[PDB]
Amino acid sequence: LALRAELLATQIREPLNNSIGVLQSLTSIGKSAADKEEQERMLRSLFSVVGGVIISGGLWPEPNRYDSLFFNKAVDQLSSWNGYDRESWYLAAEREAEGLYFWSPVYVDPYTRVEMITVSTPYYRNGQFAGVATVNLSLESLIQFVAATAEQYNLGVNLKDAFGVEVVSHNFDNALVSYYSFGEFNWQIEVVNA
Repeated sequence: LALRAELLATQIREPLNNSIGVLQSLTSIGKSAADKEEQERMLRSLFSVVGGVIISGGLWPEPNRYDSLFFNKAVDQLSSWNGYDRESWYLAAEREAEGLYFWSPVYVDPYTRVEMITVSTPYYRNGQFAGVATVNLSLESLIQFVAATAEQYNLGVNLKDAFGVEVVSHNFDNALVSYYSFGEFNWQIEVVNA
């Protein structure tokens, strides 16, 4: 249960760290001093990754009016938002040190209509704040992945955000439990044998 929970956290940190990887690619594109055209070309490619936990995401430059490059995977570039400058995820990252990542709570996107978590980071150009990159992670994609991984280790699992919020619950009585906090983000798993 101990080592088995450690190997589960390892296998669950893969899509999360790869969410950071994509987000770092978004930041580089925002810092690239690129015209909107080429940017659309590259952002469609980056999201063209097959499957995964990411459902949508894009770039959100400082207003002044609005020029957000948002994309969703159903890939179709979205139109609305153009404001996003007053959105929780936007503000948490506005004019923050480049390289910091902010995980939002679980919420329902009004536009795309998906239960998700929004990780946000700022990108800079010429030592000036330029915008915010975001990556939206589908809760259903994260749930099926964690459920299939734990069940393959013959375990029940309860993963929680740093918010201590029940993100997923799978097969979780006199029983032993293992609490494993992992990652720069303060997520934890509660694991039993199933």
